[PDB]
Amino acid sequence: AMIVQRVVLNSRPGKNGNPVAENFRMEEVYLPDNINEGQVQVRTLYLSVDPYMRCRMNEDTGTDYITPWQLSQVVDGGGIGIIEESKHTNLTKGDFVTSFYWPWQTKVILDGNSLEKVDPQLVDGHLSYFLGAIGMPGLTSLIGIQEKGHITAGSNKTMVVSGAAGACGSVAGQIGHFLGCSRVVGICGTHEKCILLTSELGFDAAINYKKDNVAEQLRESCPAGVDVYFDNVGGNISDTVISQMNENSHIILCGQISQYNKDVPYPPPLSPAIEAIQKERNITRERFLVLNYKDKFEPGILQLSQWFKEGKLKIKETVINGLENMGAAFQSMMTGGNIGKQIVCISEEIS
Ligand SMILES: NC(=O)c1ccc[n+]([C@@H]2O[C@H](COP(=O)([O-])OP(=O)(O)OC[C@H]3O[C@@H](n4cnc5c(N)ncnc54)[C@H](OP(=O)(O)O)[C@@H]3O)[C@@H](O)[C@H]2O)c1
Repeated sequence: AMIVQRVVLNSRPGKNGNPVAENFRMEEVYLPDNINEGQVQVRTLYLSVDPYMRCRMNEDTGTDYITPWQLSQVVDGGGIGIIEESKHTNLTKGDFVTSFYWPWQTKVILDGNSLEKVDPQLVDGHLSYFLGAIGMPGLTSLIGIQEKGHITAGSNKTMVVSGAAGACGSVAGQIGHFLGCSRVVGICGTHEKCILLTSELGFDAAINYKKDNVAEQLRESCPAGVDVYFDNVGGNISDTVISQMNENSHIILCGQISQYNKDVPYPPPLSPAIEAIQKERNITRERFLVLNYKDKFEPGILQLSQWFKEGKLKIKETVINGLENMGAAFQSMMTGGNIGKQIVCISEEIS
């Protein structure tokens, strides 16, 4: 019985509370010496932390698509690992695999049918990109823009992206330029993030919402108004952006992270004054859930991989090390510690 470390949900912060590292706890358990037919033993390499996990910390998540985590039970989420032993007829030792339901544990015995084999060449060997820009967040940005943005090459539209220096946002602003937007302006929470948006990611301008007059900066950077708003944050920032959105414009409602530590149903309605603007200007604001478009996942991943391999898509991530830091990593991402996709490195043992 090998000793492995795992992370379990130690306490719930409450639907109206703030998540902290201590809501999680790391403990040791013994691993089976026993691998059954159809099972594989995997060594975890990278785990993801993501904003949607904030609702899994609640007793009731709010929807049918995601189940709540249970107290004292191992937590799970997107992960990537290497097969160390296989008794599954279609997986081999050394294969790299992923699952959206990877337990937060150093080594695990899993049913082979619950795993997907990945192709390292799609990410030039950066397996953690499968949890990000060449994964669910990048797919969310691409499909969201393609389905809800209404952008065409040649229309010279202006796109504003909130949460611009995060996983979805950093990819969304780039895709905005790839697909036809002439101006892409990002709103984020730090000066350093602002610098990266314009120096490395091709944004035309960057606004720090903690230090800048957002409305004033939107008037300067979006001189022709806002035609597409890729929204990751909601709250006051979105109210400000919507106030400068043009006739027949579109809000790609990706997420509303500024509201995730509150019991308001998702997506939160707009205040009467802001909703009045939306109605008067015919601004579209529809829900967008990436799981409603799984038939576009394969072509999407290939397109994201191709843009990366062509040297056009810049992939940003922030890494924290060690399973003992999962809770800290989730708390850090929720409060802005990350540039690009937040990842936790569990191990680099691949040989
Ligand atoms: N629709 C879907 O299918 C789908 C799929 C995946 C993700 N999403 C959504 O997309 C958003 C981005 O997800 P992601 O994974 O890319 O995470 P992310 O942007 O990498 O990380 C979350 C970022 O949110 C910002 N933030 C946190 N609290 C905030 C607040 N009160 N106000 C303004 N900004 C705040 C922080 O950056 P700053 O320093 O800039 O504050 C932080 O780094 C989330 O709303 C998520 O729920 C939707």
